[PDB]
Amino acid sequence: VRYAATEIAPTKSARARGSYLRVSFKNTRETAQAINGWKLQRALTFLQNVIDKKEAVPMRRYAGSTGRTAQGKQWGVSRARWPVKSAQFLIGLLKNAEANADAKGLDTGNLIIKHIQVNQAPKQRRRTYRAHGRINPYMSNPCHIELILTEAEETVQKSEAVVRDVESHLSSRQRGVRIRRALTAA
RNA sequence: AGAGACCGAUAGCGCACAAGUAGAGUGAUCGAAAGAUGAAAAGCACUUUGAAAAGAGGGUUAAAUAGCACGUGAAAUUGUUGAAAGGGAAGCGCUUGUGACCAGACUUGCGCCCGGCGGAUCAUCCGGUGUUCUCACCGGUGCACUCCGCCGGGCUCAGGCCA
RNA sequence: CCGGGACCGAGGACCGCGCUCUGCAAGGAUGCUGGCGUAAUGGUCACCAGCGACCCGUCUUGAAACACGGACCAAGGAGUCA
RNA sequence: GUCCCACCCAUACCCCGCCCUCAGGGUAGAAACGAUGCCCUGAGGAGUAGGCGGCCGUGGAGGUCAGUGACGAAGCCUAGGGCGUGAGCCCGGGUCGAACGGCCUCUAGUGCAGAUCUUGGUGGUAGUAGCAAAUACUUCAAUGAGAACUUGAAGGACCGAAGUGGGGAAAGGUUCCAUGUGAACAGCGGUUGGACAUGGGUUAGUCGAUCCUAAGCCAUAGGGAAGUUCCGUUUCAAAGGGGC
RNA sequence: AUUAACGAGAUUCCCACUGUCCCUAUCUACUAUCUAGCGAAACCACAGCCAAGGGAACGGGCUUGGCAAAAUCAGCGGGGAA
RNA sequence: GCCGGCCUCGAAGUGGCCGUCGGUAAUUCGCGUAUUGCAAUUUAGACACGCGCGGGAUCAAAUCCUUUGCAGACGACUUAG
Ligand SMILES: [K+]
Ligand SMILES: [K+]
Ligand SMILES: [K+]
Ligand SMILES: [K+]
Ligand SMILES: [K+]
Ligand SMILES: [K+]
Ligand SMILES: [K+]
Ligand SMILES: [K+]
Ligand SMILES: [K+]
Ligand SMILES: [K+]
Ligand SMILES: [K+]
Ligand SMILES: [K+]
Ligand SMILES: [K+]
Ligand SMILES: [K+]
Ligand SMILES: [K+]
Ligand SMILES: [K+]
Ligand SMILES: [K+]
Ligand SMILES: [K+]
Ligand SMILES: [K+]
Ligand SMILES: [K+]
Ligand SMILES: [K+]
Ligand SMILES: [K+]
Ligand SMILES: [K+]
Ligand SMILES: [K+]
Ligand SMILES: [K+]
Ligand SMILES: [Mg+2]
Ligand SMILES: [Mg+2]
Ligand SMILES: [Mg+2]
Ligand SMILES: [Mg+2]
Ligand SMILES: [Mg+2]
Ligand SMILES: [Mg+2]
Ligand SMILES: [Mg+2]
Ligand SMILES: [Mg+2]
Ligand SMILES: [Mg+2]
Ligand SMILES: [Mg+2]
Ligand SMILES: [Mg+2]
Ligand SMILES: [Mg+2]
Ligand SMILES: [Mg+2]
Ligand SMILES: [Mg+2]
Ligand SMILES: [Mg+2]
Ligand SMILES: [Mg+2]
Ligand SMILES: [Mg+2]
Ligand SMILES: [Mg+2]
Ligand SMILES: [Mg+2]
Ligand SMILES: [Mg+2]
Ligand SMILES: [Mg+2]
Ligand SMILES: [Mg+2]
Ligand SMILES: [Mg+2]
Ligand SMILES: [Mg+2]
Ligand SMILES: [Mg+2]
Ligand SMILES: [Mg+2]
Ligand SMILES: [Mg+2]
Ligand SMILES: [Mg+2]
Ligand SMILES: [Mg+2]
Ligand SMILES: [Mg+2]
Ligand SMILES: [Mg+2]
Ligand SMILES: [Mg+2]
Ligand SMILES: [Mg+2]
Ligand SMILES: [Mg+2]
Ligand SMILES: [Mg+2]
Ligand SMILES: [Mg+2]
Ligand SMILES: [Mg+2]
Ligand SMILES: [Mg+2]
Ligand SMILES: [Mg+2]
Ligand SMILES: [Mg+2]
Ligand SMILES: [Mg+2]
Ligand SMILES: [Mg+2]
Ligand SMILES: [Mg+2]
Ligand SMILES: [Mg+2]
Ligand SMILES: [Mg+2]
Ligand SMILES: [Mg+2]
Ligand SMILES: [Mg+2]
Ligand SMILES: [Mg+2]
Ligand SMILES: [Mg+2]
Ligand SMILES: [Mg+2]
Ligand SMILES: [Mg+2]
Ligand SMILES: [Mg+2]
Ligand SMILES: [Mg+2]
Repeated sequence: VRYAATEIAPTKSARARGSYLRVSFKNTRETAQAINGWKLQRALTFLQNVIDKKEAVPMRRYAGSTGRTAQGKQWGVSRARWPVKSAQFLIGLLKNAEANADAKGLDTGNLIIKHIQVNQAPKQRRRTYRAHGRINPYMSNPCHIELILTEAEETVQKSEAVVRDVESHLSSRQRGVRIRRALTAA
């Protein structure tokens, strides 16, 4: 179908997606944002350390009236949590993409999370019961997830010069000064 | 049974659909929401990862930016990427600056002279036909200092923006 | 009667009132010269800077009001017919 | 306190340009004119409630452009352009798939920010308030992708015969039993379920109903009431049953 | 007008008793609090630091001053004429 | 004026002496200047920052984690590894 990047050619990359997944959208957004631009192996290790509560996911946007911990000093922040259920879903998709890379014939030794994105899905409906005979809604917030992996090169050492454009519409008095200084210096 | 300067799915009857239906009330009674894949299902064979739901390849089609959560697909609200600002709100009016991006205008035209090239037939007169009854058209004559077109060289004039 | 500066050039054949009368400053700007011919002049947007700037609708002598309605968006919504 | 110079700036005053409104003139033996046009001259411009004029848009109808269109109509997006004082009009780029427009007349269910307005959809609050009555769970093994709330065994506990036990009446209607299972439901999980799918299950001369009458309700004889119907139950009635 | 017995009926004093008080201290269980899973509602013109002034005679916004530095957690009951 | 050697300077650390080297109309001359076309900033200073060479010098810590209870709602704090 149509991924959101559209500038990555589906020949030198691998991708995976999943839709209508019944997990918290707010928790998954904070988890996906922590692993973005990382290597495939570093990310897989990190997600398991979260499940075992040895490393923490920093909460930046959706962090209203939450708790504090010492495992957040790694990220320079003070509020962090351990979204176990979110990490499980992400690991499943990262494994599927890595499997897709092997079938194509890529080199899984150095792959990079190039694109990762979480969107809101249609909600599901339940009800509560309140005092004085009133009924209120009780809803869940699922999500869509997709990602793309590409190889890393980080190899550019080409810098341009004034060759692209030269002084082209100078005045007659400007041209006179340039020539005189050229003659004097040589 | 035939029609209309009527309405076009929040409209028109409450009902374009298994509608006086599903549902509520002890009962008399109350009473909805809900139309559109494609010309044709040709409704995705096979391989691979996964416990499975599914994903990635590969197929059908004019089109999958039409996959049954299906014509087109707006706003509120949200994700990623890119650009920028932030010492107890922000937004707005007048006027410069910086950065990014951009519409026009201009590229020549008429005339005169000199040379070359090509074609005619320029003025006049005779016949025919129109018409505003004196002005034209067609046929014939004309045949090189006339008429028309192109190219080469020189000259005058007019031409864009800011001073 | 002589100097020094600033802003402006509407009109588009002739005709008029006149004068210092081969002509003119008299019913509204012409003459000469240089640079450049493109993002240079010009335009749109974003942001910083100087000055300015109370929330709309409504009743009321008097509304920014410690007076009432208004969380946001789409579609419907009120002087007609005999 | 009194007197004197110079200087600063209002949308006021003076001069110039342009817009509109009002007033006054010119223009045919027509080489003549959107005569509803064009040329010349002067003055003026605040505004709620309210009055009048001119114009711009929307859905349909008659006429006309011998109008545009699958070589792409309509609709939608666009810190890309041009015109208009303004409501608005026109063009470029993208998406898309079957109809649509200009001009003069005709016609109306014809122009929205408000009405604690109607229907539908969506935010901040916010991963927040909370998920704390009824004393309580622990070890090993097995099943399974996955086990605190599934099964076995072993410990520890509660109900304590006016029971958290064994059976019924009203009410419900398959909730009963076996096998299996993706989603949804069991406000945590779930391999378990009163959930979901496929099959099976209720046997009477003796237990009930059926028979009798109670409080009561309604037919028949009759009397009211325009009538739907009201009274009346043994009465002011020629009202039955037994044998060969 | 009196009146034995009776009263979850109204009132005054006495004995015993005590954290009602001088004057407050300590302990236990469940919360709150942190984590995994699940997950609402009221309300909302726009917002949210002050002193004085004038003003519809008690300003978050106006005028003149004081000042003024990211993003945040547990409590609190002055104001928001909540 | 750049360097080097001696002294000196504490309010937010400065000045002086000496030496080598380089430049230098107080007087008077000889060659060069044009064409930037009759104006168009006189692109010229000082500090910061970046980049590229060539030489020297150097081989460190903090957080998570486990632990303590002189501390504590959670972070944080006093300790040990
Ligand atoms: K908290
Ligand atoms: K209806
Ligand atoms: K019913
Ligand atoms: K086609
Ligand atoms: K295709
Ligand atoms: K389509
Ligand atoms: K004028
Ligand atoms: K009112
Ligand atoms: K109000
Ligand atoms: K119309
Ligand atoms: K287009
Ligand atoms: K949650
Ligand atoms: K309990
Ligand atoms: K119990
Ligand atoms: K029987
Ligand atoms: K028998
Ligand atoms: K029976
Ligand atoms: K019977
Ligand atoms: K009886
Ligand atoms: K009767
Ligand atoms: K009593
Ligand atoms: K609390
Ligand atoms: K939690
Ligand atoms: K006051
Ligand atoms: K003001
Ligand atoms: Mg708080
Ligand atoms: Mg709390
Ligand atoms: Mg409740
Ligand atoms: Mg109730
Ligand atoms: Mg919600
Ligand atoms: Mg009909
Ligand atoms: Mg509908
Ligand atoms: Mg309808
Ligand atoms: Mg549809
Ligand atoms: Mg497929
Ligand atoms: Mg298409
Ligand atoms: Mg949808
Ligand atoms: Mg669609
Ligand atoms: Mg949007
Ligand atoms: Mg701003
Ligand atoms: Mg002839
Ligand atoms: Mg002029
Ligand atoms: Mg020139
Ligand atoms: Mg510019
Ligand atoms: Mg002001
Ligand atoms: Mg007040
Ligand atoms: Mg009122
Ligand atoms: Mg209100
Ligand atoms: Mg409609
Ligand atoms: Mg007026
Ligand atoms: Mg209509
Ligand atoms: Mg089109
Ligand atoms: Mg836009
Ligand atoms: Mg079609
Ligand atoms: Mg209407
Ligand atoms: Mg509206
Ligand atoms: Mg209004
Ligand atoms: Mg909580
Ligand atoms: Mg509970
Ligand atoms: Mg509670
Ligand atoms: Mg239990
Ligand atoms: Mg007991
Ligand atoms: Mg006991
Ligand atoms: Mg059972
Ligand atoms: Mg079972
Ligand atoms: Mg549950
Ligand atoms: Mg579950
Ligand atoms: Mg289950
Ligand atoms: Mg069932
Ligand atoms: Mg019996
Ligand atoms: Mg009767
Ligand atoms: Mg009778
Ligand atoms: Mg105050
Ligand atoms: Mg006062
Ligand atoms: Mg206020
Ligand atoms: Mg101020
Ligand atoms: Mg409180
Ligand atoms: Mg208060």
